Amino acid sequence: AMNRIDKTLEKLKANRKKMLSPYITAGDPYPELTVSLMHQLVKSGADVLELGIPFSDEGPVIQRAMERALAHSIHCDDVLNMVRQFRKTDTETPVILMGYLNPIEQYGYDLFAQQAVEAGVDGTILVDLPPEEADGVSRVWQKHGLYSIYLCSPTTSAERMNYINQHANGYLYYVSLALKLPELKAQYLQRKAQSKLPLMVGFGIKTPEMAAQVAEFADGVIVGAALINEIIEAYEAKKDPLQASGALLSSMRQAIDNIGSM
Repeated sequence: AMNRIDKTLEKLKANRKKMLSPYITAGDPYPELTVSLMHQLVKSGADVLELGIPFSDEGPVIQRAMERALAHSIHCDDVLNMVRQFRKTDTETPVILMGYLNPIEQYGYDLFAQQAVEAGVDGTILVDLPPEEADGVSRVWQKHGLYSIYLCSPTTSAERMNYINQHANGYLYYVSLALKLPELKAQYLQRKAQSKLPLMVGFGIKTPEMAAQVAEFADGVIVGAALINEIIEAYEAKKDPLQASGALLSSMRQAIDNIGSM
């Protein structure tokens, strides 16, 4: 009874590699491109995919991405269908759905949980679900074997970390909301020492160089918006966003893997 996330994290650990996880919004810039983007990212070195559920509610880059997607009336079922299409040729790469609690609740907690797993979703990141309100979701998610990726920060309380260290599976999403790299490193390592699960840095990764500098000490890096910009700028410039996003992620994949060399 193993989740794709745990299997992937094990192979990474055995290969002495760090996780590289890209985020894109489902349906951005148009629906017919999402699955193609998912494959391209995996091809360019993505270990885990984060797929955003569009919702109107957070940085301006992600906000505009969700607005673009919502113009195509992209909803939960559409996101799940894209995962199914993806799973027709990719059954290995873990897929994480990222989004807000409201669309899932309107869909129905239990109905969404089983549909997500059936579609091939391995876990969720609920950005507006604090641990104090996650009891109900945690129980339903556990029934269908859906992982809950919890967030934590430099200020995450001791009681929260206790709750997180028990109910969280897979990995933790590290956030920290004029921050420089040395200060980040110190704060990250402090939090990592208090976490059972591996701690993935999920902000501020814009370039291959930065990705490599963070991966020096971090368990993994999450690309939060850099790929969104790369895709939409290539699209606006009448260029190919598949090549653009791939080239950016490949550059990060290579920079991360080149750690330890001379």
